[PDB]
Amino acid sequence: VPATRILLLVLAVIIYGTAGFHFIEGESWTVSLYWTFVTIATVGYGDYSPSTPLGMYFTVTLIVLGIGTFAVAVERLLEFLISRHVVICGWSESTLECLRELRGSEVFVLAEDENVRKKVLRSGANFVHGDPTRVSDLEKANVRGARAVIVDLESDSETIHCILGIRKIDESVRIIAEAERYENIEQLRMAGADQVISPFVISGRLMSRSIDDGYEAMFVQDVLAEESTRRMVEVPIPEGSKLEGVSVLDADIHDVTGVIIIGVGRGDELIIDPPRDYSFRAGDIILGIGKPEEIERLKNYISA
Amino acid sequence: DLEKANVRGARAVIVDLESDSETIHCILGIRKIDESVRIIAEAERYENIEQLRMAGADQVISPFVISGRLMSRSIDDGYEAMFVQDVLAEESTRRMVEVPIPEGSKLEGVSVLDADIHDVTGVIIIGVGRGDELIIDPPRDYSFRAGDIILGIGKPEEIERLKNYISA
Amino acid sequence: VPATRILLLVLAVIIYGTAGFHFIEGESWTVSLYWTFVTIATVGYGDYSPSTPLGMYFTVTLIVLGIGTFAVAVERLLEFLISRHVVICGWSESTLECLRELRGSEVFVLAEDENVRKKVLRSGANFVHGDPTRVSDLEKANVRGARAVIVDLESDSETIHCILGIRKIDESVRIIAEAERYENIEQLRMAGADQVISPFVISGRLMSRSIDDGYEAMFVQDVLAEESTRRMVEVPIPEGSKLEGVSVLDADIHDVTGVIIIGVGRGDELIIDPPRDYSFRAGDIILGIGKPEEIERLKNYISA
Amino acid sequence: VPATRILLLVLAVIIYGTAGFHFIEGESWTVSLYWTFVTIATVGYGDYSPSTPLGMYFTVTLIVLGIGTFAVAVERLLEFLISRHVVICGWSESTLECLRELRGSEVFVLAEDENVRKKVLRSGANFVHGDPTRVSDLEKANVRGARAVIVDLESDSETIHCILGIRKIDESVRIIAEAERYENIEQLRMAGADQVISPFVISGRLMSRSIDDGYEAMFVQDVLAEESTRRMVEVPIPEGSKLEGVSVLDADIHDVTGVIIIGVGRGDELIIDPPRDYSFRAGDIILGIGKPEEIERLKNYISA
Amino acid sequence: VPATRILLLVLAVIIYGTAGFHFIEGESWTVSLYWTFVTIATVGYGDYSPSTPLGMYFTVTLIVLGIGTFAVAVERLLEFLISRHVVICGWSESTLECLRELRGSEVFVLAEDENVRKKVLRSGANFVHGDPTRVSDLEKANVRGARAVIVDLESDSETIHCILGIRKIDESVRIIAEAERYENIEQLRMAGADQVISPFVISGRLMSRSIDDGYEAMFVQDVLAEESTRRMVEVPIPEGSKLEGVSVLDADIHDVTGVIIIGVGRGDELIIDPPRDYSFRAGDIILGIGKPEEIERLKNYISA
Repeated sequence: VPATRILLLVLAVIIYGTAGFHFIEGESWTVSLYWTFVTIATVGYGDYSPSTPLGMYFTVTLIVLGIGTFAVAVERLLEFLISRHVVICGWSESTLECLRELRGSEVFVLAEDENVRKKVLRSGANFVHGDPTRVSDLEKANVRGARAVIVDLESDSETIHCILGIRKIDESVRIIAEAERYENIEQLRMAGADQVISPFVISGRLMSRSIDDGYEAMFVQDVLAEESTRRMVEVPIPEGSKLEGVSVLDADIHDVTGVIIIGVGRGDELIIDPPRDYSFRAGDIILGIGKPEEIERLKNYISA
Repeated sequence: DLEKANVRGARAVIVDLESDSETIHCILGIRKIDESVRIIAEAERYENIEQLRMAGADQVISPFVISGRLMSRSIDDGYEAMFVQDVLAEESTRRMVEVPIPEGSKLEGVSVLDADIHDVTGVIIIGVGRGDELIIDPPRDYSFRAGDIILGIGKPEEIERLKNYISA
Repeated sequence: VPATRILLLVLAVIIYGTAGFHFIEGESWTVSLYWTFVTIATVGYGDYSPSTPLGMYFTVTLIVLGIGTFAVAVERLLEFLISRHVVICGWSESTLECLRELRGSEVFVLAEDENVRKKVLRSGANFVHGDPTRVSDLEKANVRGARAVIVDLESDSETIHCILGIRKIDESVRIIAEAERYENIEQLRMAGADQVISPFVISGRLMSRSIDDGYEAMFVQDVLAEESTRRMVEVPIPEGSKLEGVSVLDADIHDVTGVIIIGVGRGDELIIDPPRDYSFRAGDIILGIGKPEEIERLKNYISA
Repeated sequence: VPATRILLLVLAVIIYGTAGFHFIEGESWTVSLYWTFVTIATVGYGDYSPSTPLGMYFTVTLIVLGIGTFAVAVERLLEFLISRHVVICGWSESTLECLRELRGSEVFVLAEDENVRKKVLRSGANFVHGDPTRVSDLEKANVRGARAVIVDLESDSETIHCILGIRKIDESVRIIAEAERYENIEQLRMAGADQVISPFVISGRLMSRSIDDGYEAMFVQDVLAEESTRRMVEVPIPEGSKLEGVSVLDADIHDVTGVIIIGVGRGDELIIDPPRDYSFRAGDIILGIGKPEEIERLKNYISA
Repeated sequence: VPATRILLLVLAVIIYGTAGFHFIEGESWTVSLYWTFVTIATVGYGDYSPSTPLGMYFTVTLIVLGIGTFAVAVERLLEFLISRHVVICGWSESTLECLRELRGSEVFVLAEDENVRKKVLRSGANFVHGDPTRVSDLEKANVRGARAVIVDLESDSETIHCILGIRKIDESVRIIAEAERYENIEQLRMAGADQVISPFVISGRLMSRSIDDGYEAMFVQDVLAEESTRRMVEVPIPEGSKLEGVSVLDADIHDVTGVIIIGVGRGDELIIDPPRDYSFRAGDIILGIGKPEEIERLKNYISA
C-alpha cells in the first residue's frame, strides 16, 4: 500500500478517535488527541479512559480500527527515516578491466542487466540500474557532476544514442567511447565522444604485425601494463619553465635524463617523433617512456 | 577440418573463435598436426592468457585488456591512446618497424650510448629484441649482438638511413 | 487461515475473557467486555484489573490465549478494509501520450501484458488485467458507464474485434480507434467507431509536404502541444446568444475578438473556411486558434 | 527455533521477572508472577510497578529481555492451537468446453502452465501443477482412482507419451484422447487410448459438406447441444426385458414410442441404421434421438 | 539494517525521550529514563505520564518515533541472544544418475544455471552457483580437498577447459570426464583426465552389436545396475595374503569360491582374461562377478 495512503488512513483514525473521545467523554481536544495516540499505539497509561458505557463501546471500536492502522503506519515511517566521480554506461570486459584500473576513485555503473550487481559491487563500484540510452536514467547516475563518462554498449547505434543523451545533459563532460566496427569511428566522433577507442582495429593490426615476430604486440601490452620497469606517463611543461622556446634538438632530454621522448601533444593533437626544430611551449604535454627514477629526474629538469 | 585448410604447409595460424574454450581446443588441435607452426591467439578474458600460452600459442593478443587500459588512462587526456592507435595504421607519417642486425655489421659489441642512433639517423629506439624477449628502453651499457632486432619509430627516410647505417 | 475462522477464534476469546472477568472479579458484563478488549489488545489502562489471586491467574491465561489471537484478527481485518471514467484498450505510444494529456480523470487501462502494470500505475491510471477482445474482460473494466473508450491494439483486426465487442456491450458509448492501414478506416467506422485516427497517413502526408519547407508539420505539432502561446479551442454557441441568425460576414469575429475562425462544426460534420453567407445557429461549435485573452474575449462576445 | 526451546526461554524470563520483582519490590510471589506477565505482554495495567531505582532499572532489563521472547512464544503457541473423479491432462479449448459440460463432478486438471490456475479454479476444477508425460506427476493427480482420463496436449507425440504413462500406472482406466493430425489416429489407438476424437477431421468434413446447404453441420451442432428439444441419449436394454430375441422389424420402436433409433451398440462396436433382421439382446445399447417425454416412454417400454 | 546501527538509533530515541520528559515534566533523570522505556515498549504503566500540553505533544512524538525503533531493536537483539567430498561440474543426465548412485557422501554441484538449484537439492547435493571454466569459481567449490571431480559440460571444448582449470588448481586430484566425440579422448587424457568415459561410443557399439541378438547390452545394463543378484566387484589383494606368487592356473578361484575372474588390474592397466601363467602379486585388484556370498567367500579366501 502506498505510504501516503497509509498516512491518510492513520490521520482519519486519529480524527475519529479524538472527536469521539471529546464528545463522548468530554475531555479537551488536546487531551482527546493525546488519549487517541496513547490508545492506538497500545501504550494505555490510564490517566484518561472512558467512564461511560458509550465511551467503552467507542473505545473498543477505536482499538479494533486503530491499532492495526497505527502499526502499519509506524512501520512505513521507519522506512523513510531509516576529484569527481566516473560514470560507466554498460558492462563489458573492457569496462571490467577499466574498473580494475580505477581503484580508489568513485565509480558508478549504469547497466540494464540486474544480475551483474554482485560483480559490480565486488569490483568496487556502485551499481545504478537503468537504460543508458534514456535521459532520466542517464541523469540519475550523476552524469552532470562527473569528470568522465565511459560508454561501452552492445552495438554502435546504442553507443551513439548514449553519447547524444549525455550531450543533451552536459555539454562539458568527457565521453570515452568504444567502437565495435571500424567505419563508425567518425560517426562516434560526430555524435560527441571526446575519444573513440577501437579495440578490434588494434587487435587486428597487432595480429597482422605478429606474423613474422611479435615485438610490437609485446611492446604495446607491456608498456600499457603498470607492472613493468618502464612506464608511459605524460609530464606537462609548467608555466615559467626553463624549456620555453628551446627546441628538442637544443634540449637533448634523452641525453640529460634517459627518458624516451616519443611524442609531444598540445590540446587534442599529438605529433609522434617530432622534428628537431620543434619549439617547445608552456602547456605542451610530453609523452615519454622511462623508469620512475628517470621520470622524477625529468620532472626536476623541466621545473620552474 | 583443420587438415583441410593446409595447416602443415602454413607459416602462421591466427586463431580467433567465438569463445576462449574453443580457442584452446583449436590450438590443441593445431598442435596435434604441426608442432612447430606459429600460432597467434586472442584471449577474450584475462585469466586465460597463461592457459592459451601453455596450450601452445606463440603470441597471445588480448584486446579487451588493451581497451580497458586505454580507457582508464584516457580520463585526463588521451595521448597514449592516440599514440597506440596512430602508430599502428599503415597511412601515417611515422611507422613502427623491426630492423634486424646483420652479421658483419658495424655495431658488433657497440653499446647503445656510443652507437648514438637518434642524433645520427633520427629513429626513436624504443626497444632491442632478441629471441622471445623484448627489452623496452635498454640501459646505456647494453652491448649489441649480430642477430638482435631493433624496434624503432621514424620517418621512412630515417628508416632507410638506419638500414644504411647498420649495414655490413 | 481463513478470515472467518480467525473471526470465530477471536470471538471465543472475547466470550472467555468477558465471562471470566464478570464471574471472578464481579464487574458488570459491559465493563468485563471492555476490560477484555483493553487487555487482549495490550492497551491495559488499569482502570479495571483483577484484585483476587484467581483473577490474576485467569488474566495471565487470557493474556497468553488472547493477545496472539487478537493480533492475527486485526491484521486480517486490515486486508478487508484496505466526470465519468475513460477506458483505454491496449498499451502503446499513442495511448501513452493520450494518458499524459488526460491527467485528472479516472483512466482504466485494459491490457494483456502484466509487466506494463508498473508503467501504467506510474503514468496515473488503474490497470485492469485482461484481454480487450473478450467481452467479459471488457465488462470487467467498466465499459458500460464510461464516457469514451480508446482502442489501440496490436493489429487492425484486433481493433475491429474490440470495437465489435464494445458495441455488443454498449450502443451509446464513444469509441475512438487507431487505424494501422488506410484501407481499414471505413471498416472501423462501419464496425462502430465514433472517430478513426490514422497516425501513419498524417505522418506520410506531413513527410511528403515537408520536402520544400516544413511549415505544415510545425503548425500541427505546435497547435496540438499545450505548452505554446496559442491553443486550438472549441467554443460552443449557447442558446439565446447574440449571434443566432447572423452570417459570418456580418458577425466579423476576427477583428473584434482576435481569434482565427478556421472552421465551424455541427453534429458530426465540419466546415473548414466557411463561406460568408453561412448563417450561424444555436448549438454550433466554433473551432478557433488564439491567445487565451482572445479566447475569453470571444467567450464573452458570444454570451446570452 | 524449535518450539520447545522458545518455551524454555520464556519460562526462564518468567522466573527472572518474578523473582526479581519479589525480592526488589517486596510483592508476593503470586503478584510478582502476575506483574511479570502483564509487563512482558506489554499490557502494563500499572496496578503494580516498581517504586525503587533498582526496581526501575530491573524493569527496563525485563522489558528488553522479555517482550521479544514473549512475542515469539505466543506466535509459536498460535501454531499448535491453530462416481469417482475425472482427470484432465493439458489445458486447451476442447478441455475448457469439456469442463463446462462436467459440472457437478470432481475434476482434476494436470497442466504445465502455472498462469492458468485462475481459470481452472473459476471453471470448477482442482488444479494440479505438473508435466503430464512424467509418471510421478501423472500419479499425483490420482490417475489410479479415476474413472476417465482426458488427454489433450500440444502435439501427438506428447499425447502418445501421456497415454503410455497412464497405461503404465493403471491398465483399466478409460483414456479419451484427441488427435491433432489425421494419420496419428491409429497410433493413438495403438498406444492405448480407448477413444480418439479428431476434431479437425469432423470440422473439415462439415466444411466440405456445407458448400451447398449446411444441414449436416446444423444437425451435429444442434443434437450435441443440451439446449434443444431433441436429445441424443443412450438407453440400455436391461437384463430380463420384453425385447430379447425380438428384431427391430418386429419391435417398431419409432411406431410405439416416437424416438428415432439411429444405432445399436454392443461392447465397442456400433452399427448405424441396423437392418430389419437384427436380433436384439440383453446389454445392447440403443442410441436414439427424441424428446425427454419420448425418452421416458422408451424406458417404460423396454422395462423388465 | 546492520544491528549496530539499530542500536545507535534506539539509544538516540532513549536520549531524546529521557531528556524531554526530564525537562518538560520535571521528573528525575532516572524516572525519565524508566518512563521512556515503559513508553516506547508500549507497556505504559501510567505511574508517570505527562501533565502539561507540551508534555502530551512531546509524548505523541516519542510514541511515533520510538515504538517502531524499539520494536526493530528488540527483534535484532533476539537474534544475538538466540570420506572427503566429490565435485560435479555441470548438470546433465549422466551426472544425474551418478548422483543417484552416490548417496551418502558430500556432493557439490557446480553449474551455470540457477534454476537447477531445486533439482540438485532434491537429488541430495549442495549447489554451488558459478562457471566451471573459471578458476575462481572452481576454487569456490572446494576442488582442492576433494577426492574426485566429475566433469560433464555442454561441449567438449568446455570439458577440456574445465580439466585444464582443475589441473591448474590441483595436480593430484582424480578427474573423470565425459567425451562427446571419439576424436577428443586423447585430448582429454593429455589435458589431465584420469578417466574418459564416452557414452556415445558405448551406445553405438551396443546398438551395432544388438542387431542379431542383444545379450551384450543386457549383460552390461544388468551388471551395472545395483538391483540385480550379481554385482561386479573389485576385490583388492592385501599384503601378506596366501596368493602372493601363485599363478591363476594354480590358484583356481572360480571353483573354490564361485566368482568369475574376468580381469585383474595393476596401477592403471587392466588384463582381461589373464593367461594361466600370470603370477599374482600383492596390491593387485581382482575384478569379478558373483553373488555376494561368493564375494565374501573370495574375500575370506584371499585373507592374510
